[PDB]
Amino acid sequence: EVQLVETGGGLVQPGGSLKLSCRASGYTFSSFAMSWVRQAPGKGLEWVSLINDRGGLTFYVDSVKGRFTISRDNSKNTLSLQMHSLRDGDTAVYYCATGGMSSALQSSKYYFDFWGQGALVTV
Amino acid sequence: EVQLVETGGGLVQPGGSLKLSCRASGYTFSSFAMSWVRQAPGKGLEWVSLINDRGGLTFYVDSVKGRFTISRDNSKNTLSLQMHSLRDGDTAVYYCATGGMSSALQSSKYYFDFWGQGALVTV
Amino acid sequence: EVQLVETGGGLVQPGGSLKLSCRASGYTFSSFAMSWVRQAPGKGLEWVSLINDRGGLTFYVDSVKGRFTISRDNSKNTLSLQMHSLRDGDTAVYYCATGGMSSALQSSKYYFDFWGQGALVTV
Amino acid sequence: ALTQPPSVSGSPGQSVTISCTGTSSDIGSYNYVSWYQQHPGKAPKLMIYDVTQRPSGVSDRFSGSKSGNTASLTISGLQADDEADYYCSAYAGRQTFYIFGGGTRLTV
Amino acid sequence: ALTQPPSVSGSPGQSVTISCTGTSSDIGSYNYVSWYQQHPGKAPKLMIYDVTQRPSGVSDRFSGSKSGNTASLTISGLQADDEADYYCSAYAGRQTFYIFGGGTRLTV
Amino acid sequence: ALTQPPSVSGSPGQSVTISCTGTSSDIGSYNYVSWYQQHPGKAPKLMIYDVTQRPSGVSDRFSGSKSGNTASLTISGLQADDEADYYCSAYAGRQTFYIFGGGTRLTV
Amino acid sequence: VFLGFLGAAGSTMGAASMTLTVQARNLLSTVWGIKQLQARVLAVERYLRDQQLLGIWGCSGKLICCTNVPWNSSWSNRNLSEIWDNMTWLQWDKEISNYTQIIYGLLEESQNQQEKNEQDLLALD
Amino acid sequence: VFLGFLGAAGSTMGAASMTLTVQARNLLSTVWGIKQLQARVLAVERYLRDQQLLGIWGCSGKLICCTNVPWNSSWSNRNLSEIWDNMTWLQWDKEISNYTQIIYGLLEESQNQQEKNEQDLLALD
Amino acid sequence: VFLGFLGAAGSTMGAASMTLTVQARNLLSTVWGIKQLQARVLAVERYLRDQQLLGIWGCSGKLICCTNVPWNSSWSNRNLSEIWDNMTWLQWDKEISNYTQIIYGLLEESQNQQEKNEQDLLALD
Ligand SMILES: *[C@@H]1O[C@H](CO)[C@@H](O)[C@H](O)[C@H]1NC(C)=O
Ligand SMILES: *[C@@H]1O[C@H](CO)[C@@H](O)[C@H](O)[C@H]1NC(C)=O
Ligand SMILES: *[C@@H]1O[C@H](CO)[C@@H](O)[C@H](O)[C@H]1NC(C)=O
Ligand SMILES: *[C@@H]1O[C@H](CO)[C@@H](O)[C@H](O)[C@H]1NC(C)=O
Ligand SMILES: *[C@@H]1O[C@H](CO)[C@@H](O)[C@H](O)[C@H]1NC(C)=O
Ligand SMILES: *[C@@H]1O[C@H](CO)[C@@H](O)[C@H](O)[C@H]1NC(C)=O
Ligand SMILES: *[C@@H]1O[C@H](CO)[C@@H](O)[C@H](O)[C@H]1NC(C)=O
Ligand SMILES: *[C@@H]1O[C@H](CO)[C@@H](O)[C@H](O)[C@H]1NC(C)=O
Ligand SMILES: *[C@@H]1O[C@H](CO)[C@@H](O)[C@H](O)[C@H]1NC(C)=O
Repeated sequence: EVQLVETGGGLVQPGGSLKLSCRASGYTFSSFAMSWVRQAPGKGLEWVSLINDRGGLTFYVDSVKGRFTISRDNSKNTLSLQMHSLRDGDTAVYYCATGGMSSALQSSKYYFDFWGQGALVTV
Repeated sequence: EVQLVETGGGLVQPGGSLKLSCRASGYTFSSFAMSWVRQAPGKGLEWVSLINDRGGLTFYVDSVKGRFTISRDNSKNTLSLQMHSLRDGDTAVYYCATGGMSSALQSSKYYFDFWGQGALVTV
Repeated sequence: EVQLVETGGGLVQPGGSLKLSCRASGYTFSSFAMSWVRQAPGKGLEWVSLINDRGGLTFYVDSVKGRFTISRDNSKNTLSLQMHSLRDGDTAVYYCATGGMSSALQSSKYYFDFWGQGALVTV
Repeated sequence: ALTQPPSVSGSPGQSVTISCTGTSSDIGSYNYVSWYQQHPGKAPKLMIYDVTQRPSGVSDRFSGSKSGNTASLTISGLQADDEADYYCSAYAGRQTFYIFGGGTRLTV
Repeated sequence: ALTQPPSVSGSPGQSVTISCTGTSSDIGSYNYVSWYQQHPGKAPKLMIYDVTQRPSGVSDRFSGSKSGNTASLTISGLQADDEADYYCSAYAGRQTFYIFGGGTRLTV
Repeated sequence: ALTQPPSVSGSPGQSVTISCTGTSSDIGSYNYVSWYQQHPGKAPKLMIYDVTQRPSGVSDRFSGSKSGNTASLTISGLQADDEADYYCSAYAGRQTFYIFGGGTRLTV
Repeated sequence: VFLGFLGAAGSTMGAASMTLTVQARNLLSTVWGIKQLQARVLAVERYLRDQQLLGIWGCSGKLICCTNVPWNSSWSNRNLSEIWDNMTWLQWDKEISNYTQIIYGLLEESQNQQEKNEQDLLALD
Repeated sequence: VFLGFLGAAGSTMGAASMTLTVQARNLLSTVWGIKQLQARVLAVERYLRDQQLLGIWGCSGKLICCTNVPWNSSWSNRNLSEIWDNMTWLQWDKEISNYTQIIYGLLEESQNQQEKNEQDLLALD
Repeated sequence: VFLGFLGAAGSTMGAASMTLTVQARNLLSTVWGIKQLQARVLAVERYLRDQQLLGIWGCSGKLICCTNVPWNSSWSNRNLSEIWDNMTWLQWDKEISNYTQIIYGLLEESQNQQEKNEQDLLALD
């Protein structure tokens, strides 16, 4: 029932600008937080960004704070990641995932329960 | 008249958990702040922890912030120090001392006026 | 019309205390922020200190935060810089300058529009 | 980040125990430790959350535990499908949020 | 701090373009980039402020621009008076306020 | 931390002056400098607090002073009991509270 | 001003926690003239009492205010979804009516004066 | 108390933004007795309504209060010097009178409840 | 509510600074009906004046509030133990009664509007 479909992967040159996106179907998109987690081709998982259910609390890993920007549209059921000034360490397959935080009116969701297909960014 | 008696010293293994304690007699225990100061066997004094008169403001040296925990019972006239995950640098004779801070309604007490016998912790 | 005249330069010994000053004429001194910018004899410009129009917001470069002190008298149209514990890196020609910040009721002034003659400090 | 064993070896029918030891600020301060299974070629899946809690649709063979600053995932009755890369995650605070460990190959 | 070319060489009548590239937190975050002209022996003078804005009393030959995290000062119709040391400044935030670049000699 | 002389040598009847020089943030910012006497085998005792203030029950021979970022303890009329390890403490702020100096042997 | 008043009284507690300003704006406004003046003065006194209660909890100028008071399962052992996504504030008030004063005394004097004294003593440092 | 009241009503907006306490202190105080009681009660209710408006904007206990609401040039396209060094608050109020409620509704419900929910959810972290 | 009212009026100032909520909760509540309405309205106006004084000092919603105003030994040259452990608030008020307005004018306009303008100008950065 839950399906997250990433789109917008491509081949970028060091210093370029990309806009990853993730589509969702199967649940109430506006009642869950969403995260981006990257896997480099030869290494393990690494958490990149987090956005709350409403879309006004945004958190980033220390490396990508000023460069990356997470955003979500709860009417289009779309999550987006704008990545400016892509360096060489940013090559990885990016997964959009459901979870990471929750509202005060819900239980704690310090985990990722639903993941996406994946989208490879080479730069 | 003022007497502070430390108890609970012993021999611990690296990574163990200990609970030092200090008893007081001769003054109003609830109107003074209390501190723990350690002397390694071959080096000088080092301040470890501080607790206010009431018992709800607790300060720690950068090394021991997450591991050590200071607490005081103003009805039993007892000060305690819980030390989890004791590393090799924590071997020293610990002194419970009176002072370090004061309430807004008293004068400044940025010093230790009364000390204790001492309690050696080897780990 | 605008003229800023620095005074108080001299030869100091490492660890000494000096008091630079800058006089202004030609404008409303109380409606502009003022800055001190230093040029070492063989290197370029470096911003030292900033004070707001009123005189109650003071900002310093990381090196000189605890040592230097900026202050201004809007009745005498004078800006002053007290420099305690002058080290060897503090040798430079100091310029008093107009700008750096502004009040909420004025436009942004993130620049220095008027500079001074200069005052050489050797230490 | 966290430290996880590079590989764990198991035989069918017995049990295996992967581990994830961390500092006192991530695992020893917050009871939020999750385990993920990434099969080769596909995306990760939630196996365990909140140290000991299990999502619906996951067998009881996968079990989680924590002792001090160390977390452990135990897989009983190993099967062919169990072969995968396993990662441990811990919530480390509100400044740094999520720290992952290196993967672990399970060969059955 | 910022990085500025050590020297720029120009001939009378043509144009020259000094540059100032910075990190993403000073030039790529704030549109407050100023250029100063310090003749040999005198004090600096404001030439450009707010990237593209020019003080009164300064000819249109001095022009400013910015692209990404890089700022550029263009001097058209070079003259003898143009010879000077040129410094770029950027507002970097409220913790660290003003970062300057190294000087640049213009030889006409 | 602070720097204190390793040993100070004195003869009976004359005076001796131990010193404690610190950075501008501990001694040059706060007038809270205390001196402690630890006899061999026993626990420390407060000798001086607040730079120049003396606890009750302590002779006037022990005197304290401060100049700039440096504090000084002066012991007049040295006696046998004066032999001890002397430590200087300064209040350094609300983030780091108390910094001690290394001990100092007094031989009379 | 009156539009939307009490319109989330049959909505879930969470859905009703997003319209608090609508109900906060609607709390303030011969022998008949003194009767109506007494009604208006009692409304003013009632608003002032509520704001004083908020202010002695460190909750001034706040429609939602978090505290350092742990919830006791004796007061209510229900799970967060039950309360916020499956109950209304009226039912909640019916459930907790006999526990309100305990919470109000744990907010009144313990938490706020303790916290306030600690801020004073930290401002001393 | 009354000294200086309204004395910056012909001064520039910035010069008049330095005397706000003088005008804030002057807002609070038989058949004739009930008429005067009705006047006093209406003054109290009016002060309470103004303070409630300040409190639902995150502006309690504040005579100057900044917000997260961008200014729209449709409301006024004048430059900062024109407004603060070349206009009085009376002229300003005349200019913006037909835009006040839009600003008050962008402060009332959008900015404050959004910000307040975000502080609650950050306090969760 | 009334329990403990004024019970620390013979206690030391420090001991009496731990019961402020007891006295703060006790400050709010025919021809006889208008006389009592006038009493109630004057109580409301008096509470509002006190809260306005607190709010123009940056002390809203605060029973203890620290400031940036240095104490002058001309006002009182007594030591902290004398004041807080050896005096009552009544004796204190008797001692400082002729200095109260100087302190209130050093809190009213200097400290708060200066601080508030500086926060605005720091929020600009
Ligand atoms: C009433 O309840 C229904 C379903 O129970 C829900 O869809 C609707 O939004 C509710 N309306 C209000 C005004 O609470
Ligand atoms: C909860 O209430 C009970 C009485 O019903 C009491 O005994 C207990 O201490 C309370 N718990 C806490 C944590 O205060
Ligand atoms: C609350 O109210 C009544 C009245 O005291 C009490 O007896 C009852 O147990 C409570 N009711 C509920 C539904 O919790
Ligand atoms: C009135 O205006 C004049 C000049 O326009 C100015 O100097 C003066 O300060 C103003 N006075 C007041 C009270 O606003
Ligand atoms: C400004 O107001 C106009 C209507 O006059 C509106 O269309 C526009 O969206 C507003 N701008 C912003 C930024 O809200
Ligand atoms: C504001 O008020 C009137 C009345 O609605 C409106 O028509 C007019 O355009 C506005 N006036 C000014 C001076 O902006
Ligand atoms: C009254 O004073 C005595 C001693 O002077 C003290 O023990 C007692 O607590 C005081 N009581 C009150 C209510 O202030
Ligand atoms: C204290 O008051 C006196 C008048 O009694 C005054 O001269 C002095 O300036 C005041 N001190 C301060 C620090 O304001
Ligand atoms: C305060 O009050 C009186 C009345 O003005 C004054 O003369 C006297 O000096 C003061 N009293 C005390 C006890 O300080």
